[PDB]
Amino acid sequence: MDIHRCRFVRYPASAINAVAFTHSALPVVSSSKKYLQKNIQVRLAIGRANGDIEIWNPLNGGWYQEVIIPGGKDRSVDGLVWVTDPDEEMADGKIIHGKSRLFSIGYTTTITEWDLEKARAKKHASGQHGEIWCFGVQPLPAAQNRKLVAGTVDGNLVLYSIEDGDLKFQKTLTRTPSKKTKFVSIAFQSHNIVIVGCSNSTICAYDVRTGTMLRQMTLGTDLTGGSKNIIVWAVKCLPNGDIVSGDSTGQVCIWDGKTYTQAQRIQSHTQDVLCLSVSADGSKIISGGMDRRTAVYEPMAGQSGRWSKVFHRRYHQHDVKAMASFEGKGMSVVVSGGSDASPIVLPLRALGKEFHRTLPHLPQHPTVLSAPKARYILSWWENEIRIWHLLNSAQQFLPLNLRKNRKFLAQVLIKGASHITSASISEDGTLLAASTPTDVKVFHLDPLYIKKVNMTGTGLGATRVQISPDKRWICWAEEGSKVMISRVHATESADGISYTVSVPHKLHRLRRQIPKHILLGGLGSYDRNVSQIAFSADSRMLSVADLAGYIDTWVLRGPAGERWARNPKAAMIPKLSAAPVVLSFSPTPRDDGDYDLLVVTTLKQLLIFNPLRGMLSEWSRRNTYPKLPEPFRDTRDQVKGIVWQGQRAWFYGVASLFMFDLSQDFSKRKRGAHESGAGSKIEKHSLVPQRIRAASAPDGTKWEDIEMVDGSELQRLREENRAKWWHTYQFRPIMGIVPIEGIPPLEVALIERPLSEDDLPERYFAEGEWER
Amino acid sequence: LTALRHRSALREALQGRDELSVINILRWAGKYVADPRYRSICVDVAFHLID
Amino acid sequence: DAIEVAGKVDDVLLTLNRLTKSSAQIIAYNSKMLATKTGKLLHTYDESPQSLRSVAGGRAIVAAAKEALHIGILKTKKLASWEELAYRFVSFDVPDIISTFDIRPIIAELQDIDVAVGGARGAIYVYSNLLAHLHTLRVGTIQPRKYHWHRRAVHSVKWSGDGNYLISGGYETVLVLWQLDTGRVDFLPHLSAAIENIVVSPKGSAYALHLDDNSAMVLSTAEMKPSMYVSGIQSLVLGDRPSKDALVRRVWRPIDEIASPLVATISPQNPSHMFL
Amino acid sequence: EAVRLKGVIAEAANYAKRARRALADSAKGKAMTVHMSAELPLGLKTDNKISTERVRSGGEIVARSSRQIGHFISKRRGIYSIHRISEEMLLGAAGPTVVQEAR
Amino acid sequence: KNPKDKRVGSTAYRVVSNGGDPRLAPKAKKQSLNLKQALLRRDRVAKPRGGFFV
RNA sequence: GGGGGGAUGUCCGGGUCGCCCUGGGCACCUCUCCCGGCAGCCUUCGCGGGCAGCCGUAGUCCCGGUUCAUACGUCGCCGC
Repeated sequence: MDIHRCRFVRYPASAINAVAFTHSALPVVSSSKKYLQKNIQVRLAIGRANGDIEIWNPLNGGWYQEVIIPGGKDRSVDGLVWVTDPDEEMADGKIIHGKSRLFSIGYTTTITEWDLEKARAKKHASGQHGEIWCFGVQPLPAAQNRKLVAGTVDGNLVLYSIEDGDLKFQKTLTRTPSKKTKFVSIAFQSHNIVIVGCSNSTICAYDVRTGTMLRQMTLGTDLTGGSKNIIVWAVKCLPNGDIVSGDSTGQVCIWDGKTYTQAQRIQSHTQDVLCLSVSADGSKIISGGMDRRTAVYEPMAGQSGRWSKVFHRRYHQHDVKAMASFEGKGMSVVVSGGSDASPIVLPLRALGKEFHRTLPHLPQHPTVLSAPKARYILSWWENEIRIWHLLNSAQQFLPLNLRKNRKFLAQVLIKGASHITSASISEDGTLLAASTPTDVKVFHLDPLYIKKVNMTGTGLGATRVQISPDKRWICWAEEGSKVMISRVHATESADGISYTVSVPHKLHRLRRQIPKHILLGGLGSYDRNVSQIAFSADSRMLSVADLAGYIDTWVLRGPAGERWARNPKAAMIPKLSAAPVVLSFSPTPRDDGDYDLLVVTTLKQLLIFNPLRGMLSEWSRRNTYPKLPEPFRDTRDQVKGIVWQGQRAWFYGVASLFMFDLSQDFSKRKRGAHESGAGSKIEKHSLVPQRIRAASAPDGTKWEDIEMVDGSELQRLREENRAKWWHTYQFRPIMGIVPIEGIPPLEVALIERPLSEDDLPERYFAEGEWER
Repeated sequence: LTALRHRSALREALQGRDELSVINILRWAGKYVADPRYRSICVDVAFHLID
Repeated sequence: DAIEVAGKVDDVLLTLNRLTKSSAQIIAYNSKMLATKTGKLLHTYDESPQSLRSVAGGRAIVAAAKEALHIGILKTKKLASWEELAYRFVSFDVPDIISTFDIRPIIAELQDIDVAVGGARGAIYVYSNLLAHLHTLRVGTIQPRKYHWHRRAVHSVKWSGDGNYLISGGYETVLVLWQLDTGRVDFLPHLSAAIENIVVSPKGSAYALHLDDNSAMVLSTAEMKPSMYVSGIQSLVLGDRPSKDALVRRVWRPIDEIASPLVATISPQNPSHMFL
Repeated sequence: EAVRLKGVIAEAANYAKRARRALADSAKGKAMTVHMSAELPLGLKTDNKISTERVRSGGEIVARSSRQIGHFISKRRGIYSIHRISEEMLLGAAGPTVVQEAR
Repeated sequence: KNPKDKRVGSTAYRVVSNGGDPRLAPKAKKQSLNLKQALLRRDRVAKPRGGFFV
């Protein structure tokens, strides 16, 4: 396997501005009550500065990025709030969980509600006021009548109503006397008391029902530099009533809950504290500032209401603009996103006892596609598609010619304001198709010269697009969940080839058996939208796969009498244990006319399907999940994609690279250890003591150890039915591995993206706080 | 510059520059190698800038 | 220590004697027990032991290994007879190589202790409450508060009087004061030499510093001027206790050596003075 | 004349010695930046191998983690390079062949 | 964008314009986005950006 | 770095011509002991000594790819 490393693809990093979990905390249940909280959909939403709202799944420590919904040009996302109803109960004792709706602001006067089922924005609401800078959903004490409270630039606390699928500007509670008071952060102490921070050195405490004002907490000047007005960037409320507030001086103030006066000033940071987080039981405070510093506070033993900084550490490479916590189903994490696009997951209850985990800033979809017969590599971001041609092999080069080797060939700009959700290219590179959430555009290429093939019948956008290897079928995923397909007719002439794309012929997906309370509760019909669309190597068979684990396949029935029919064996293809992270057919054909559909899920479940037979292959009867190698079972990185060889399949995650010889069979991280949702247990350097020993027998020969705590019959048949695997970690920030031509030999383009200070924005320093 | 030779930090003082300020320190070094009253310090600064 | 044997409080001595090179044992003596030179053995611990301190009374004693720390509470209350002088010991590993420690008692009983361990990497770890964490097999998660300002090893850490402030001193010639009620820190920065030892007065007023250039200054608080200054000969010494920042393999490891003779003249016109 | 030739010839000899070291290590496969052609580069600078030790605060010396060594090697790659993996590497014996773009 | 209005001198005839934002997202106000930055960099200056470059 | 060996790839006299070898050039893997450093555990008050040692190189599950900087007491104008 020959590899072209490629760092010239300048993929843009974007600053994370808003991190918001679905549930802030789940109720603790036992192991005999483990089946109650199995269908609870906990999702993490992260909104970046380019308007990308992208849902994560914690996956009990898996952290799989599911959906990315991009906003347009000149569109950002500043705040994110989930609104989760309480648990409704049916007539029979079954549980309908809370429907969770996602709301956002975009530095405008408009609160947007997002439709995660259709993967676009659902509603907009706006009143006559200034730009909204902070907002939150009123907590539960009413039941069906919950309301959003939003602060803004010119002062007026507007109040929006959300009930029965509605989002409308209800009224305005109050506004400040001074027009120069800007509302920058908001947090609710109880059902009726809203604590807002302002720009004129105040923390006001309004009362939502009558709209009145309980008390105006104040803070002094900043005596570190100029600019006398302190700015309270983040307020939050402890469960016992106190208010924690990080401000412009880098302080963290603890305000009394009954009297609304301050009880403590903790000088923690050098530059200003930008975001706070409070543990669900009220035991830990995490503060993230502009000095890329994260500080952890626990209460001082003895006196009550007195906090103190346990320890601080610089986890990020730029400022920590947003963070949010979660504590439930055996997982207490706090996810902090900053301006270096890397969400960092810290363990909350084991903080100082387990390592953190930096999730990848590159998207989960590889976003790198190649026409290997034309040797075109291709990548897309905000509205442009960049296509490189490579002009030569690798065997030729075995350094003055390596600069001339690559060539920045084409840059296709998409009209409008929408953003390229996905793309695909034919194997000879003459057909390109790019999907926005408004339109699906198709371009024809001539070795360049680019023309736009007129699409008809579409106009509602899509999220995934695939083009057949014989360049006859164009299959997309309209509105996430509705898979459509269209024949393209290629008519040669005296000038060349030209393409006419037919009217999209929608193919229907199988009605799966899902109970009514599961379909009502949770996020709804969110996990129906198809994540992968995979054709076979000869395009006689389609398959799609969604986030719920469902794989639906289709066959081609020919005579233009070619038409797609559902596989009779489609219902035998089961729901996977998790979402399929990769799914593609084997390009090497079989001997029975059948295909070999390789699927890897997010739980490292490598398996291969015979879909026309409707069953697993005999190789995957033999090699189960406990037979996979340990450096593939313990990776903690989601397998971003595969590239094929003859008998070998090469896998690539974000950091790892694997090959498995799929012909042969197979024969450090702890497996029995139960940790939190971020990293393994620490080993060498920790604040927390590891070996605590007690001593009876004063001669000291007798010590103790004080722990610190708060198919055996199947395999006979499967072996009566009767290595080469390799891994590396030396290609660290892989955004995409794509094959090129020009056990067979294969060239490949590995495209990395290491983040530099030239990519991240400019750090800002006054006279006093310069770094070392 | 004598204080930055005595405190071991002249390499640290010169190592973080950009193009225009390297040209500025080179211009000072060229202008002031001529005086033998600080020829030693000026030549040392020019050593570190060449390296 | 001054402990109560029957009803007569008297001195008990707690020695730390080696038995091998990296092991040692702590052994208690009365005066009449020292006269017969038999001692009540209390603990033998086996990781290069440094030092031993105890709280007021004789209730809790704190022994220090290189990486570990051994807290010991006396088993019975009121100490009826001498033969039942037994200490229950719990050992736990401090994250850095222990240079010093100061214990303050939280009180006429002994409710708790607060340990400040100044480690050789520069940090000061404050373990807030220990007897209520190791009094209770199973213990809860204990986690020290880290205070890192010194670059080299911190030579002396002491609590100050009421317990609001944590005063400290290292190689950087600066007496530092951790405010510890806020997050702030205030310091007396430019002394002559390294702050090698500090003590606090019986009242809260005075500090007394043993500065590394053979000196002692009794400072008064918030006047911060030396109300008593005593200086010695300050020449080159082959030290007995070697160094507090020669433990962690720095770039230049400090060696006790004399390379050249001391440069000194007795001065005529005043032969009692010696310039050196 | 001997002074001028002394300076020029001593600098070229020292560069040739250190470049011989770096080319021997790059033939081993430690993947450093070496000059290809037969003229002298502008800055007579060779990339040394990464030391096994790290200087922590305040002045102490600890062992370099192989993780940090890999980070610095990822810095030491260029923007385009051909990194051929052999079947002997997939068996586990030999090392790769790297040819990188001349910066 | 929007066609600019045409004034006869007394009245102003203008095309209505809401065709910019169908279902996608509302476009961020650049005056408000630069205000929140100006509260973040009050008097402080940037460090020099890159390496050796004009 | 040397002293040395087993094995990789190679041209010039070459050999019945093949296993390669001797003569010259050699680059690498492995073994071996001395060189420079680092730790442990016994001995002695220390000085030193003894025992079985690892490192002198390469890319990681996550991850130390971190932690670390020196005060107040009072400011302004003009003169020698």
